[PDB]
Amino acid sequence: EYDYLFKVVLIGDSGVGKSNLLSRFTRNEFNLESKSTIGVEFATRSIQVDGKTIKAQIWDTARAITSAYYRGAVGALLVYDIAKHLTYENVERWLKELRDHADSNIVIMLVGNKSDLRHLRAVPTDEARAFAEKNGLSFIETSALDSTNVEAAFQTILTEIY
Amino acid sequence: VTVQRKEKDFQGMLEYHKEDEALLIRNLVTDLKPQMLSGTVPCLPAYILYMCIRHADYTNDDLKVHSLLTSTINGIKKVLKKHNDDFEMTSFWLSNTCRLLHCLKQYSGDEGFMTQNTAKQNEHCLKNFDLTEYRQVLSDLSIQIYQQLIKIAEGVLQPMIVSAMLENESISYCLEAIIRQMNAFHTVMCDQGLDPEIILQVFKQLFYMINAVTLNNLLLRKDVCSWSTGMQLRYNISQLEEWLRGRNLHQSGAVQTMEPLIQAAQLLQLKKKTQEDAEAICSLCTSLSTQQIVKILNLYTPLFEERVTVAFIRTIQAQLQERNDPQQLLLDAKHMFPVLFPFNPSSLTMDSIHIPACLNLEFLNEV
Ligand SMILES: Nc1nc2c(ncn2[C@@H]2O[C@H](COP(=O)(O)OP(=O)(O)O)[C@@H](O)[C@H]2O)c(=O)[nH]1
Ligand SMILES: [Mg+2]
Repeated sequence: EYDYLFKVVLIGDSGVGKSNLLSRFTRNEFNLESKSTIGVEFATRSIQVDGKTIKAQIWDTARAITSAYYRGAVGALLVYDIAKHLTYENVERWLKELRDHADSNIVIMLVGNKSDLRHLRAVPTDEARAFAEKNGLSFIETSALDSTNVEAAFQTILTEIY
Repeated sequence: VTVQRKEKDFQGMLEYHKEDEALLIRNLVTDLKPQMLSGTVPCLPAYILYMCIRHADYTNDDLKVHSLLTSTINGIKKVLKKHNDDFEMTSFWLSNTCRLLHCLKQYSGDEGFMTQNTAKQNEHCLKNFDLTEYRQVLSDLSIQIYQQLIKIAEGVLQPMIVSAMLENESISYCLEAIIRQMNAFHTVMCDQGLDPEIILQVFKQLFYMINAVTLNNLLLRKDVCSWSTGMQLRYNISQLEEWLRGRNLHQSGAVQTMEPLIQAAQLLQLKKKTQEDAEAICSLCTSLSTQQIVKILNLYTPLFEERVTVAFIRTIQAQLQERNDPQQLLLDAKHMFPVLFPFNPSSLTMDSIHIPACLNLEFLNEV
């Protein structure tokens, strides 16, 4: 039913909105009531790229497992919460975990989520943009809650994989 | 010197002379292949049948009513028995039987069923006969046809489940093969105008089966329990859950019946060593019995990776001791939820319905 299938993975501190980013992209739903991710969770969606039908297979998460999680992944969304500076400091660690287990050729996108929380902002866009440029990461600010840029995020990262 | 007849326009009744009742049943029930109604509205046979019943009621022929219904019911049963493997036919007749029952309620004359009728529909109600008891019979028959439907469907899926849910690695039958089959089921039930509430409950039932069969298989196989199969398993379930959303069946309750199998898939992935890991498992696995949780842990086989200790398993058994879990290890894969058949009055009007020529009922006279 599709022509290419791309494994794409979600990573970042708990509570930054990976699961809602997944549920907003794949089924256009969002919950204020945080439901725990347990083990690895999945969701897919067929997206159009060129004249090609790509099945975005998005992985989500709460040691051997850690390698099965990154192995094969051709894309990743590295997510933090623009309202919680700690989740952004941790991005360096998640970057190291990624580069240890994934293919060098993986396309990586830094994602500052919860951009609707403008009045609570803890991580200025410019700093995060700089960090991404420095480490060769694509960058974007999303809100799973009001949906701003969620479509563009996955669309963008899937388009850079080809 | 002769009782003449009053002239009037078609009133939506069908008349046959008592001699042709056998033929009616043959051309309208026994020999009626579903595909012969390719391009008409659904459940035409139901409507036709009620038009014949109206006319029996109109002429106060209480013998012709009893004979017509009794002969139809026996006809349907005879068809469903000869075609006890045929999912199309079973679904066809479950649809017509229900719609017939809908017509007997909507046009019963009892105010309670007629709150949604148009002025022109209220005209077409039964005048003389209260057929409550025949409705009760038709209602029973529909339970039976429903049960034959689930049988046929489960009978087709059962051999596919284990290979499709566990064995095949996507991240002999593949999960796609199960989806193509359920698609076909959904498409038959739709094209034949089976009540959506019934389509829902049918898929709720099929999914409870997939749950029970897969989980039982996990609980009897040591080789197949590991985190890797937990992952494939979870992905496969999430693929089934997305199928449901795609056909608008996500409110059937199907998802909820898979909760045990989902928790078994999560259990397979969870850490299982520290006191912390044991508190989590008991918090999570609310839909698995103590024995089942314990069973999956004893069967847990790693791929660099350790096995589940005896002290760990005894630590779990102690926490779950407070709750009284069932003595049966396995789920009843053949458990059957009792179905609720709704009442769904239509807006079709008896006087606008005409039999297509392909049905061979020229001997029916439009009154
Ligand atoms: N305000 C706001 N809250 C969000 C957004 N995305 C997720 N959340 C909230 O953050 C909490 C954790 O979300 P979740 O997706 O479960 O985080 P995860 O652990 O990374 O998957 C939940 O209460 C959500 O309501 C967003 O864009 N804006
Ligand atoms: Mg989550």
